[PDB]
Amino acid sequence: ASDTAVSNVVNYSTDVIYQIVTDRFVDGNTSNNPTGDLYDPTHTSLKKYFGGDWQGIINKINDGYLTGMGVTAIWIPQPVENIYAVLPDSTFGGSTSYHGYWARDFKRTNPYFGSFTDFQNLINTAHAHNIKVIIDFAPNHTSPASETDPTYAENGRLYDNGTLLGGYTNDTNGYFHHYGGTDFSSYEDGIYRNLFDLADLNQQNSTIDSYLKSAIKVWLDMGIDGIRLDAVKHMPFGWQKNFMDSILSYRPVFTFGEWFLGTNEIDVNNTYFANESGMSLLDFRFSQKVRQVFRDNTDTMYGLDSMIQSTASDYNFINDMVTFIDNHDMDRFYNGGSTRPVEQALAFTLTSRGVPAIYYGTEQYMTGNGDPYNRAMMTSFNTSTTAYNVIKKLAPLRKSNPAIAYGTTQQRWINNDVYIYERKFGNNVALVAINRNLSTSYNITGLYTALPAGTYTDVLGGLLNGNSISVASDGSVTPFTLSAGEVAVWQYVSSSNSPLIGHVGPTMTKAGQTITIDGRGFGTTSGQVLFGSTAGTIVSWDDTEVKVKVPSVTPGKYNISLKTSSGATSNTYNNINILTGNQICVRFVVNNASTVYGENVYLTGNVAELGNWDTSKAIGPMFNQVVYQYPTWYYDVSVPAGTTIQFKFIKKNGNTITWEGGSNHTYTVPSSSTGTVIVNWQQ
Ligand SMILES: OC[C@H]1O[C@H](O[C@H]2[C@H](O)[C@@H](O)[C@@H](O)O[C@@H]2CO)[C@H](O)[C@@H](O)[C@@H]1O
Ligand SMILES: [Ca+2]
Ligand SMILES: [Ca+2]
Ligand SMILES: [Cl-]
Repeated sequence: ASDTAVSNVVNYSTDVIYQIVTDRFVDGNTSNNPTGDLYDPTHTSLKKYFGGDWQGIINKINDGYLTGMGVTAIWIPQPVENIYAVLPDSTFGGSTSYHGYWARDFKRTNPYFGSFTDFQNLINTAHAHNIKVIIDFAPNHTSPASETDPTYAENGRLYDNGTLLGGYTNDTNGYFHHYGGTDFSSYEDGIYRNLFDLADLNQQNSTIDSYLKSAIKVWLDMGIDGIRLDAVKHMPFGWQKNFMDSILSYRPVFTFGEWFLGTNEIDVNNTYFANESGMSLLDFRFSQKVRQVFRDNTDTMYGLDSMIQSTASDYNFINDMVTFIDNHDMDRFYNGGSTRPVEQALAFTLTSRGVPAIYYGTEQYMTGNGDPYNRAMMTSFNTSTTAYNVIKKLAPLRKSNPAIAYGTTQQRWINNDVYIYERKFGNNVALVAINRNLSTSYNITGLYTALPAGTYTDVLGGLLNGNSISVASDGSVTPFTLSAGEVAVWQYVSSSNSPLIGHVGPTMTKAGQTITIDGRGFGTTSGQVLFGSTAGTIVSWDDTEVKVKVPSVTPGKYNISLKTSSGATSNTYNNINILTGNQICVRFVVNNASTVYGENVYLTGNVAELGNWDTSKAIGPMFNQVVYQYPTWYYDVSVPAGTTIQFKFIKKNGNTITWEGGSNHTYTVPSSSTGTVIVNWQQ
């Protein structure tokens, strides 16, 4: 199988995701609809179940609507059993779990979407049509609850395949956090306090950790191809790294977290998470900038290019960034007026780096500002819209042109309104020109490109007013007019390739596990794959994909390279993390650690998971407000099972590091369950 095959579930860079809100798409079976106040057959009361289901999605796969658009993956809401209560709502009458994010049992289906057999039908129908299936999964919480009013909603009650574990009130088992609600003011505040009124799960509780691991395996065994993890800024990094290892050790799939960022928001924790968790991220930096530039007129093409360069610098795995222009929590991209801006934002996303996701109905110019107005019933299946055909023409290029799936991005021409950028992967090239100005054209002189000499036609065939260009041997492009609102795409795909790695997945692995290396020019005869300088054991070898067993190198990060059977060496794909063993989430606690203003406590120790005594990569700054209070500090950390670790705490600020004195602390990590280790600061 090639890199582009539907069965390659650790690489989505050649795919285009269509994000479906199941309840609001197609009602394929009326008999599974809720009855009573849960259900609105008129599709007008925007927080009720409208009846959209998995059979409905199946229908739109079988009848060619999605495939005719070039969709190759779908992302659906959390498939698990949700609460049945209808919550009072002063605007909408009642509020329901139609959206899937209010779980009551992570091991069973939402019967309104379908049974496990319906889910199986969806997976199988999608695969028969070369469509991958991603599920939303929301382990941060169950459902809306009030501790003082257990009659509200279902009091966050959680079941384990029908067996009640407990609820938010009288939580004697400590399955939930009881620290009030978050105000988003700090990382710590957002993790240990409730998101809104949602009953916050205590993943550090061994029963809950084990439960969530078991639950995701139910869905992996149903044949899912990917996971969108909800609210990842609201759970501990350490717990999620531990959770990811459980998934990747069982059957690896592409996983991407939702870490919400606002316009212009900077968050170093978001960077760290993308680089270290073992999962990818929804690209809110990309999305928010695209909205500023094309929708809301608050930045220029210079800002767009600055985002492209900054994200590339910050994120180790830029080809894994899941890009989008809107979603079910944002104002619909189309907002009235010309449809050209949304068409341009689509074209930009579809030809840019990462993994494009398109919110259902974008191709039908659906409008709606704010939740739930942005979640109306799918309006139309008209296949003649300009936007539908923009997607139809551009989506397949991620499969046919490796520059688009894997390539670097270089600015070739820029002003306030014009961005001409180049995607390049070896001798494969795509050149894209966009003029956002709807009234003014620009004269394009001094343009250069890596496209070979010749004349290139617009891949869009003039759909967005594009036209042909001529390129000379020195790369100079003959002057041309970029008309108002124009988008044009020009490309070259080489007939042969030197070995080039475009993707490695998963990025967090360990000895004996298998990783997938995708690209071009590997040849058909087996060669060598190197982890640094150490060879792995080849599982399978093809020109676009090599699978390899991870060798027993010292745990840490490794740069992957490939050598063909004739001895040609590829580029390196950096920062693949090799863990020490299967992971466990351990809460580290240190007492009596006094600090000065601006100084914080960090954890360091003698395994890769603790940075191997590297103080510049010590774990922290640690927390000291919610679970324990200063001068006690704490942090939840993913560490290798059954391993005897040595560790110390350090204090650092902006100049100078203070270590604990005395001998190292030592602790043997549990074999399977979560653990807590508590020590006193040693002078
Ligand atoms: O000619 C090489 C030059 O091309 C581009 O510069 C553009 C510039 O972006 C436009 O704003 C305008 O000034 O025309 C220039 C070409 O004459 C690239 O942006 C630049 O890096 C490159 O050196
Ligand atoms: Ca239905
Ligand atoms: Ca939480
Ligand atoms: Cl940015």
